This record gives sequence, C-alpha cells and structure tokens, in this order.
Amino acid sequence: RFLKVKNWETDVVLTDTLHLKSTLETGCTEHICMGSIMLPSQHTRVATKDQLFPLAKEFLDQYYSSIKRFGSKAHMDRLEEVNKEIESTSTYQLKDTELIYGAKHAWRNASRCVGRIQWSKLQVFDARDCTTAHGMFNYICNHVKYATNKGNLRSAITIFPQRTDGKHDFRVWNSQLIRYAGYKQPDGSTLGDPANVQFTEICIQQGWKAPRGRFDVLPLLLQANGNDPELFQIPPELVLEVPIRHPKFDWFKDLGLKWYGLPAVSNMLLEIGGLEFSACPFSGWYMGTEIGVRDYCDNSRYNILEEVAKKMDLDMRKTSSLWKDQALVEINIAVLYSFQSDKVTIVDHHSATESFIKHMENEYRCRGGCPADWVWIVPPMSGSITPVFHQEMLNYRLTPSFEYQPDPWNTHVWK
Ligand code: HEM
Ligand SMILES: Cc1cc(N)nc(-c2cc(Cl)cc(CN(C)C)c2)c1
Ligand SMILES: C[C@H](O)[C@H](O)[C@H]1CNc2nc(N)[nH]c(=O)c2N1
Ligand SMILES: [Zn+2]
Repeated sequence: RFLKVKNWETDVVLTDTLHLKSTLETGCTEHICMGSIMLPSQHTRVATKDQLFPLAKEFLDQYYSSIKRFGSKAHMDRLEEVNKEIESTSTYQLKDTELIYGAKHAWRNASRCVGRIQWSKLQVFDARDCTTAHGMFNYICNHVKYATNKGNLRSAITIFPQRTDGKHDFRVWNSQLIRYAGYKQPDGSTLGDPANVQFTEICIQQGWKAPRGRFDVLPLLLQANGNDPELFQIPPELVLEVPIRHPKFDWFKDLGLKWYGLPAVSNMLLEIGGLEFSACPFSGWYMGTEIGVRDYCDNSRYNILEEVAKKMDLDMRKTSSLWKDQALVEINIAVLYSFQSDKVTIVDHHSATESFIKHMENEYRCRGGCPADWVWIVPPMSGSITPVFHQEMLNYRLTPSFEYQPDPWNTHVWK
C-alpha cells in the first residue's frame, strides 16, 4: 500500500503514497493493462447536485490543507457556505484563489506532461464574466499577447464560464489557438497540416476565405453560452512565428518551413471540485521534438523526412541505412537552433526530461509521489539516451485535472 518506483540508470528508489489519494479510474484491471490506449474511456468527460458536494468538500479540504489552515473556522464556514449554495443553486462558484489553486493543480496532476516542473508558475486569467464570442476573442487575444511576451514565453490559462446545464457550454472549437490549415488537394495529397483538414473545412463551411497555402494560421471558432460559434482572426502581429534554418546546411532555409512559438491547447476540459470548465485554453512553450519529430515527421502530419533526406543526399533505397533517423536528428537540431537564435523560448528533449526527473524527486519528497505516464513522458526520439526511459513511473489520476472531451461539432445542437 506504499509502492516503490526504481530508476534503473541510477539505482534511485522512490516511495509513492500519493496514489492513495487517487480517485478516478485508469482503464486497467488486475488482468489487463491499457497504458497504451490513447484516449481511454476514462480520460474523457454530466453532473448532479448529489454528486457535487463530496467533490466540493474533497477539493476544499485540499485547498485549506494547502494554505496551512486545514479544518479551521474559515474552512468549515466555506464548507457550509458551498454546501448551502449547492442547495440553493445545485451548483456553486469558486473563489478566485480556489480557481488559481485548482488550475495550477490540474497541471500538476497531468501525468502525460513532461513540463510540470513549472506547475506553480502559472498565470490564471479569470474569464468567468465572459458572455459572448467577441468577449472570448478579446480574452483569448490578451492571453496570446501575455503568454508570448515578445518570445520570452510565459505559462498561462484563461478560464471561461463553467458548464451549467450542458446545452449552454462555452467552447473553443480549435484544438489549439494557433494551428496551420490543411487542405486536401484535387488529386488526393494534402497542403499544410493534414491534422486540421476537417477543421479547416468547418471554418470554410462557416465563411472562412482560405488563403489556401502551407502555413495559414486558422481563425478562431468561438462558441459562447451554447450559441453557434463565430469566426475571428487573431491579429497577425500577435502570432509569433519562427522560420526554421539549420546551423550547417544553408539549403535548409530553402525548405521554407516555419512554426509558431506558442503551444496552446484549447480543446480540453478543466475539472475543479466537481465543476466543469469546457473552455480553458492553456499555453506554455515547446519541447523541440513536438515540432521536429511529431509535427514535421509523423506520416500523417507534415511528413518531411522524404525531402530532408534528399537534400542531405542519403541512401534512401534501403530501410537499414537509417536515413530516416539521420534526417530526423538534423531536423530537430534546426528547430532548436531557429527558436534559440530568435530568443523564442524552447526546450530540448534532453533538458526537459532531466528537469522532469528533478521534478519527480520534489513531488515524491514534499508530496509523496508524482503520477506519470511513461508512454507519454518518454520523448519520441532518442528514448533511452534520456533519463526518463530508465525511470519507472506510477500512473494514477488525481483531481483537479485536465480531461479530454468530444469535439463540439459532434454534440452541438445547431441552428
Ligand atoms: C511549461 C512548458 C510546457 C512544456 C514544455 C510541456 C510539454 C508537454 C508535452 C511534450 C506534452 C506531450 C504532448 C504531445 O506530445 O502530444 C504535454 C502534454 C500535456 N500538458 Fe504540458 N507542457 C508545458 C506546459 C503545460 C501547461 C501550462 C499545462 C496546463 C495548464 C499543461 C498541461 C498538459 C496536458 C493536460 C497535457 C496532456 C496530458 C494528458 O492527455 O493527460 N502543460 N506537455
Ligand atoms: C501547454 C503545452 C505545452 C507544450 N509544450 N505542449 C503542449 C501540447 C499538449 C498536447 Cl495535448 C498536444 C500538443 C501538440 N501535439 C499536437 C503534437 C502539445 C501543451
Ligand atoms: C498508441 C500510443 O498510445 C500513441 O501513439 C501515443 C504514444 N505516446 C505518445 N506520447 C506523446 N507525448 N504524444 C503522443 O501523441 C503519443 N501518442
Ligand atoms: Zn496498466
């Protein structure tokens, strides 16, 4: 009831008791492990008033135990106060401090996130007074500007009104605030990002005039209080982009690649004390491999391993020449170099995985554990020359938490 995790590169052993406070379920059983299912039936997100107070009580107990005032009068009065409001309203409203705490701890508990060493330096923007899609756009624009900070990126989250009935949900229909468009071609192939081909057509369905090229920043589709979503263009001066060059290969600029500085996930759901925030865009900075390995080299993404290998002049006939591996390393040397020469914050997969082990140590010391998803923590190249490959990790689900949720267009009762 006090599990141990070993690092087989350093013989370091850590004792996890934090998993005892775990509540949600993982998808695994005594006779099956689903640790490589991407969106397990559990990791996806309707509440009643009866279920709400245990969740509220549980959360308020964490928060007051945090500010070193656990079970005191201000706690018991806040317990009764929320209890009473869940009678009156069959819901309740978080204090600003309770919001900041929950948001920071949703990140802290995100077991697939290798960047959590920074979990306590998160900037929380309360957009719970928003009422309209235009309001959302304005709030989202201030988020991009603040988080980008002229290349010196800063962690931030903007929290729109919580779900109430279910049919009055605030949703950002984009999967990220800033993503490039993808257009299928009249011959089958794909221009821009193949990930977004459906979403790009939904934007054109709602009136977007597409410049139909490579790296066309998509407009924002914003749904407010359950109403139909509306298109908004982020002022280009707010979209900071890095053109990708190599520090040895002068032909690498002629590849004409670029990526945006700001990674900002907008399709997830923030859960705090049983309350559900359907729109909560959050942003940090990139680990290089997200761009150079996954975005640029996934077969169903930009898929440039073909063209980079050519210009390098590689033995592309045999699978075992490792021409793919070889072009993969250069591509990530270029992403890192380009972002660094422009003073745009980025982290290499070696530095970020070392910081995660450091972070893991702090969480096992001053918290008793650190939920972690090995399948997701290990970077998508050079696995075992990073220290997380050699580190056992217990995965378990704690609240507050970020959760996946269905796309709005598979569930929105239109008009
Ligand atoms: C500070 C810099 C950050 C870095 C370097 C970072 C890095 C990463 C990476 C590489 C992934 C894997 C995504 C993929 O490969 O597809 C990830 C996932 C994730 N990150 Fe972080 N991130 C950062 C900030 C944040 C912030 C500010 C939040 C929330 C407030 C957050 C919450 C998450 C969540 C929820 C996931 C998905 C995990 C899941 O599905 O359970 N991250 N992060
Ligand atoms: C705040 C943040 C920072 C970072 N460095 N990354 C992420 C991220 C999360 C997800 Cl769930 C997916 C992706 C990118 N994939 C589409 C490749 C990035 C989020
Ligand atoms: C099948 C598998 O679960 C899936 O491809 C996962 C593997 N690990 C990952 N790890 C990260 N960081 N990001 C991902 O998208 C994935 N995809
Ligand atoms: Zn398992």
